[PDB]
Amino acid sequence: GRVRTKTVKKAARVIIEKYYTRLGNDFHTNKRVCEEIAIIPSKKLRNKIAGYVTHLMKRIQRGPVRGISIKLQEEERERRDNYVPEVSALDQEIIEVDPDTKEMLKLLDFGSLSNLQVTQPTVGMNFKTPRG
Amino acid sequence: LGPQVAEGENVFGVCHIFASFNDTFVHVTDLSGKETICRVTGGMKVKADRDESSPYAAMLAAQDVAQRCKELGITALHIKLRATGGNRTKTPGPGAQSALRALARSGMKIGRIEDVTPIPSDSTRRKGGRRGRRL
Amino acid sequence: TKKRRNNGRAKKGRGHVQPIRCTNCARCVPKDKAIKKFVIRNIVEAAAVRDISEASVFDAYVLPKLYVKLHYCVSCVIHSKVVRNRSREARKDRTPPPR
Amino acid sequence: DIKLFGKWSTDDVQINDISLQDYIAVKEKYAKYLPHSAGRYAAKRFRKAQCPIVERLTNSMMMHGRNNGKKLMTVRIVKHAFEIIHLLTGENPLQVLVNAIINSGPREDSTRIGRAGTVRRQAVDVSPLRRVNQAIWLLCTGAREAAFRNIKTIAECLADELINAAKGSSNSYAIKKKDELERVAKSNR
Amino acid sequence: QPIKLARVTKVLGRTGSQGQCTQVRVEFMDDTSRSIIRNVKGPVREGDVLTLLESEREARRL
Amino acid sequence: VVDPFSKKDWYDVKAPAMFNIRNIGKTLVTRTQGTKIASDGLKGRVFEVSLADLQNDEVAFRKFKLITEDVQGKNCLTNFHGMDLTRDKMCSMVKKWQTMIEAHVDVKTTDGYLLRLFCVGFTKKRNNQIRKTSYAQHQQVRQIRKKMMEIMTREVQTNDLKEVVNKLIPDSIGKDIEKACQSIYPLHDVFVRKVKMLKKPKFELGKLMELHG
RNA sequence: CCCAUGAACGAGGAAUUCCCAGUAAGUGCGGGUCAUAAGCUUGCGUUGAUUAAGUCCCUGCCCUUUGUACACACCGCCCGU
Repeated sequence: GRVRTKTVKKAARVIIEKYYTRLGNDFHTNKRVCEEIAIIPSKKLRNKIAGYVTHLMKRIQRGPVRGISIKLQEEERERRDNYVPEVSALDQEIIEVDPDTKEMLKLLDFGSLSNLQVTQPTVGMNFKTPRG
Repeated sequence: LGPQVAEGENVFGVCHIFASFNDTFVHVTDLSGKETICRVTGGMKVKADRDESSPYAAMLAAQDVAQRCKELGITALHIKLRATGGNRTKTPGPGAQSALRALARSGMKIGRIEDVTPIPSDSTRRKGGRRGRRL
Repeated sequence: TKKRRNNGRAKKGRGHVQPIRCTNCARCVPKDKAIKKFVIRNIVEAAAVRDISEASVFDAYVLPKLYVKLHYCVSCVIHSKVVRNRSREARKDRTPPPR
Repeated sequence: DIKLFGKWSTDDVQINDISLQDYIAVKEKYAKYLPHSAGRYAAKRFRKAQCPIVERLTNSMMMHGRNNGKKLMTVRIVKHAFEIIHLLTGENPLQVLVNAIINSGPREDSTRIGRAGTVRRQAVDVSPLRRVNQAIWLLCTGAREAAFRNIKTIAECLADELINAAKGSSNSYAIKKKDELERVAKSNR
Repeated sequence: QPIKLARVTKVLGRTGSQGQCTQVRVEFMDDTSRSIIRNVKGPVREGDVLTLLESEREARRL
Repeated sequence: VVDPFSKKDWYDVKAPAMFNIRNIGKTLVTRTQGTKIASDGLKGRVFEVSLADLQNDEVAFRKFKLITEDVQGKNCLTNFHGMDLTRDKMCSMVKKWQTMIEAHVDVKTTDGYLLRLFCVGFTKKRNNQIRKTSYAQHQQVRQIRKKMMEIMTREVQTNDLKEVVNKLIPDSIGKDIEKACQSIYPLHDVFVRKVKMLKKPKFELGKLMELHG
C-alpha cells in the first residue's frame, strides 16, 4: 500500500502551515521548495513529503481541512465570525405567542406589550411518538 | 382422448407439490383433485438418496410433468404447494422453488398459487424426545 | 455466577410456562425462553419471480407469501447463527438488529 | 500505403460498428507485421488477455519442458507454410478461416458449488474473451494430440491456425467437447 | 436466448470452499435498463462488458 | 399395457346462478363400463375454486368449495358446499399486538341446509393511538363474540341457501358485524372465515335446476 | 570419447515437500571444503514459463468478543468397580 506514515504526514502538515506562501501544486515546485525549506535527510522521503503536500493542497483548494490552521483561511474564517446582520433577528415586530406563555407574561408584569399575537393553540394532545 | 374445446382459452389442472426435505412430489390432477393426471417425484428421476430432495430432481420431475400435461391437453395449473406439516416441519423443502420455476419455464401457465401444508390447531408429540434429536 | 438478570427467559410473575418444541431438534423449551422468529417470505424466490409472472394467467396477480413461526432452542439458535454471543455490556442490549 | 502486412489492407475491411472488435483489432500501434514483439504475458493479470489473439494462439502452444516459450519456434512456424499458402491459394481463405472456430466457440463453462461436492458444477458464463481463449488452449491441446502420436505434424497446420484465428462460424472438435460440457452444466439453469 | 450487452457496475468477489467462482453485477443497455447480478468464471475487468446470452441466469448469493 | 386417458371423457362443471362465471373448468372421468357409472363417480367431488374466478368483481382470497350434484348432457351441475379463506390471507391478518375474536354458529337455512359459520375479527388500533397494544378486555371480547353470533344467525336463519351465498359473495355479514361492533371495540378485519355444511336436505333435482338460473 | 552389446525406452502405493516472473525447471560455471579432490553447499549467469492477482477448506498466525474446574497452561485437568 501507499499509506503515508506519521513522519511524512506530520512533516507535510507542518511544512504547509509554516510556509504556505511559497508552496504550490506542481510536483516539481513542491519538491524544489521542500528541499529548500526542509532539512529532509533522505531523497525518497523528500519525494514522499512533497507528494503528500501536493495532495494536501488539492485538499485545501477545495475547502478547509481540519489538520492545518493556515493564516489566510483562519483570517477569512474569523472575518466570517464577526459577521453581523443589518437588522437583528430579535427585532420581530410580531411574535406569535400561545395562551400559556401570554399568561406567564401577564404574571410577569409584561402584559401591556402588544407585539405578542396570541395564537390559536393546537387542539390535539398528540405529541409523543408511538411505541413499538 | 382430451379436451380440444375452446382452443383460444386455457385448460386448468392443479399440481400438488409436496416438497419434503426427504424428496419432492409433482402431482398434477383434475381441478377437483379426484382424478390424477400424472405424478413424478424426485426419487424416480435420480438414483441417490441425497439428490432425492435436490433441486435437480425437482426440476426434472417438473419438466416431465409439464410434458405430460402438454401432451394430455392441460395448459395451465393452479399451484398448491405444501411442506411436511403436522407436528413436523412447516417449511417446504428445497424442491418446491425449483419445481415451480421449472413448471413455469416448461411451456406451462401458472394459475392460483396457494400453500396447503397442514397446520394443527395443536398437535401431538413430535418424533424427538424432550431433549430433541442430538446429532 | 448469574449470567443474566432475567435468566435468559421472559418469565416474570408466573410459575410455569407451557413449553414448545424447537423447529430443528424438537427440544422442549419454554415458550418464553425459546427464540422466536416470524418469517414472512415470498412463496416464490426473487430469482423465480420473472418466470411465474410471465407465465401467469392473471395480470397483476401479486404472488402470495409464506408465513412461518420458527421456535429455536438456545443450542440450535446459536448453531444456526440466528443469535451470537455478545460482550458482557452488549448482552444487556434488547434492541432488535436494525437490518 | 497504410496497408496491413504486404497483402492485406485496413482501408476496406469494415464492420460499420465499433463494438464487435473483440477478436480482430487492427486500428492502432498494436498491429504487427510479425507477431515477434517479445515481452511478457504474466507480469500482472489482464496482460495475458491484452495479448493480441494472433500472438496468444502462436505462443500458447508452448508446453512440456523442452519447447517451453522458445519464441523462435512460434515465429518460424507462423512464417513457414504461410509464405507458401499465400501464393499457392490465390483465393481467399476467409471462409474456412472464420467459419470453423471463431463461432465454433462455446457460450458457458462451469464453476464449483457450496462448500462440498464434486458431482456437478453450476453453469456460469464469461465475457466471451476468457471462454474463447480457454477453448483456444484446449484446441492447442487438440492440435498437439493431432500431432503428438499422430500423422499431421506441427508447422503444417496453418489452415487450422487460420481457422482458429479469424471470425465467426462453427466446425470445431475440442469446442464441441466444450459444448457437450456446456449442455451438461446448463442442465442446472 | 437473446445476446444482450450489459455493463459491469460492481464486482463482489470469490466464492467456494477454496474460492472458485466470481460474482459481478450487470446493468442492461437497451432492455428497459435495470440491474441484475450473475456469477462468472475467469478474468472480468473493472467496468468491462458482459454478454448475457440468456436473460434469466441468476446466481445465488451466500 | 392400457393407456387410461384413451378411456377418460372430459366433462364441464357449471357454477350455480349467483356466480357470473358459469364454466369453472373441466373434469376427467372414466367411461361407463360394467358396474361403475360415470354419473356415480361424479356426484360428490368438490372443487375448491377462488371467488375471483367466479365473479369478475370480487376478491381472490375467498375460496368456494362447489360440489357436483348431478351430471346430464355430459355436464356436471355444482352446488354450494362451503366457503373459506386462503391460508396466506388468514396468516397475514394475525398480527401480534391485537386481540383476535372468533365466533361460530350452527344454523339452518329455510331450505334445510345446516351451515356452521366461523367468523373472525381483529381489534383495530386507533389512528392517534400511542399505546403499542390494542387489547380488548375479556368482557368486551365476550360482547363482540355475542354480537358476531347474533348477526350470523340473523343473516342465515331467515334467508335460504341462495340468498345466504349471495350475502357471502361480498361478505356482507362481515361488514355488518364490523359496523355493529364499532361501539364495543373497533374491529379491523372482520370476515366470515369459514363455512362448512353439516347436513343437507334430500336431493331435489328441480331445486338444483331452478338453482341454475 | 569414440564400437551404436539393448534397459517397465513415451506423467507414476499409502503419504507427499518447494514454488507466483527473469518464478520453477533444464543447464553449465566459479568459490568453501582442496592435491585444478563434489555427488554437498554457497553464489553466478544462459534457456526459460503452463497455470492463480484468490480463499480460510487442511496446517498455522494475528488488531475482538466469549467459555473454562487449565496456569507444569489441552501432549492440561479429571471421573469410574
